[PDB]
Amino acid sequence: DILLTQSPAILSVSPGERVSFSCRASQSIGTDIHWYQQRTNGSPRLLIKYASESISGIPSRFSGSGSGTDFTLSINSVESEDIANYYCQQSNRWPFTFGSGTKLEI
Amino acid sequence: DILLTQSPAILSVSPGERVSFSCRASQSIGTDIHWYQQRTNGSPRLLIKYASESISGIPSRFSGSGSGTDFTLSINSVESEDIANYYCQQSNRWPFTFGSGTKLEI
Amino acid sequence: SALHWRAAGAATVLLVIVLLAGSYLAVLAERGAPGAQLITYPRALWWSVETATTVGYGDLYPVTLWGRCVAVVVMVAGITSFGLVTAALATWFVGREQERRGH
Amino acid sequence: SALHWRAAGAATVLLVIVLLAGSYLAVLAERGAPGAQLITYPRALWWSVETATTVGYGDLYPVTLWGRCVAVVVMVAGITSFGLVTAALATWFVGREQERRGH
Amino acid sequence: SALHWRAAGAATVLLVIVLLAGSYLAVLAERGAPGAQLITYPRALWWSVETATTVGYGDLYPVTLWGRCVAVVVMVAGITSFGLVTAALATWFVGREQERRGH
Amino acid sequence: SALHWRAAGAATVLLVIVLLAGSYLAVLAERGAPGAQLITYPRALWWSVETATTVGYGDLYPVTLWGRCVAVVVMVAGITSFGLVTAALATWFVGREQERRGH
Ligand SMILES: CC[As+](CC)(CC)CC
Ligand SMILES: [Co+2]
Ligand SMILES: [Tl+]
Ligand SMILES: [Tl+]
Ligand SMILES: [Tl+]
Ligand SMILES: [Tl+]
Repeated sequence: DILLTQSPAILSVSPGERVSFSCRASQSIGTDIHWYQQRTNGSPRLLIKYASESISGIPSRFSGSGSGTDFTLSINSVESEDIANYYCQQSNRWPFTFGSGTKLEI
Repeated sequence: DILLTQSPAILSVSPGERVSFSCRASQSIGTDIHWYQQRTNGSPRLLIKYASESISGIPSRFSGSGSGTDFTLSINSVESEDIANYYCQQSNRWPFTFGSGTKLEI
Repeated sequence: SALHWRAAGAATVLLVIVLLAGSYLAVLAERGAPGAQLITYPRALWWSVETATTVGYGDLYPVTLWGRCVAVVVMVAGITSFGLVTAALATWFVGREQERRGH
Repeated sequence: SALHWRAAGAATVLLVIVLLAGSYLAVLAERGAPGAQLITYPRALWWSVETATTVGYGDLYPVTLWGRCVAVVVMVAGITSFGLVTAALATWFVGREQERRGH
Repeated sequence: SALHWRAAGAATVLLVIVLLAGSYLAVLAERGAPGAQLITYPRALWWSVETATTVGYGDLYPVTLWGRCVAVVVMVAGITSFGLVTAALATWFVGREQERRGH
Repeated sequence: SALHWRAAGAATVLLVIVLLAGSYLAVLAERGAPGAQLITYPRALWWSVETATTVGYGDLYPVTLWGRCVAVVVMVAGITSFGLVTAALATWFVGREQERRGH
């Protein structure tokens, strides 16, 4: 099954800086990656879909990019409300799999 | 020809624990992996076929999973009668090949 | 009306239905099979058309038994349909040529 | 009866036989060639149909000389069959159109 | 003239146009989709022909919605065209056979 | 004789020639292009047949301009041929059906 690899597990950034979370596939999956956000005590929150398509209701500073095996979620100007865990998810081949997650910290 | 890689060669587990044997292909083979069991002085014994399809006559605690190049045979609650050697076998591309084998030990 | 044209129409409607049920059933059959690629609806409809036109590229294909069944049905629907238009075109041409000759 | 429909039937029966012997002989020919993928019976029957409909995706294909021979026979069987239905459909349509016109 | 041959000609011209606009629109639709392979003009015309003949190998294929739309149009153009020649060939043969028989 | 059957024969002979010159010219065109896979004679003849039947799997395909030209010629030869048999089969069936009806 597809293995998604989120490194590094933690990301420490100064307020406002540009930040980038990585997600790597065990094999080429096109653009069938999707990004979720989970704040402490909260449910997951679809942020970006198919690697770069934006979701209605999400800050404009959220974006994403990549194809094949290497994918990236970015935030232009970070801020307090962004402190959360970030997971990626693939829908290329069956099972359907998540990334280990990475935590953003300001 | 396809190279099957069973690591680790030995597996030491306490009775009842969940145990997992790994088998890795030199190249993507879908789900054409099959699992055999060989107790000391005994013949091989088909356990699982196409990675996850169960075989009639095998304890329910035997299962399997995986696809492409990484495959796993699992036993939920291990026990004395499970002490054996475990081989995996692929039927994706011709020759037909076995894994080096791994030994379960309680 | 005219039978030949009526069958073409029929065959089109049928085709459109076959390669929708096709997509749906393809996804339904393929999810659950590890590594299966044919598992979302939209792309699986594109697989349907692709397959029915016999142009099968190999970006997507069924891996299970029932996927492949559905597949077989889609293929035959595609061919039958498109052949039944060619037949209908000849029928038409042949009807006309006989007038040109005053038959 | 009627010849055209009788040939279609024939052609179907024949096809079903060709793409079974096909599967069997494909496996028989392909085993022994290192790296050959077309080597179990079930999937090799799915290769047969796939091939006969000319939809050839490339999940499976023969690599040996005799595999490819068998392949060629399956393809032609597939096409001949499906063409011989289209022909039979026109024959039918053309027969009917002449009645509509009172010929 | 003769209708059947006039339609074949038409269909060829049309085809040549469909699988040019095809190439152009394919590139236009596919650029912008990460990983898309169908994005230069020359090879994308080769994709057009390949696709229209239903021989689709899988060296190239559309990945976007509109690429696939364009694709679908090319396929049907290809088939329609080539079927409309087969129809036209029968029309011709059938016309002739009736002379041989003195009909 | 009979025209329709005479054209089928012709078309077969022609096809066999097209998909030999095809193989030869394919190799000739493809060698010299780095990474080209279509470069030995035997397998390149198998590519010819594969291509002419529109079953194109994607184990082999031309990558150069002239390879692809040759390719296009093979495809059309394949289709034309096989269509010209279907046409010839209808012509035949249609001739016969008229006897059954006493026409
Ligand atoms: C062997 C056909 As293909 C892999 C299924 C089509 C994407 C590689 C040309
Ligand atoms: Co008359
Ligand atoms: Tl085809
Ligand atoms: Tl094809
Ligand atoms: Tl293909
Ligand atoms: Tl056809």
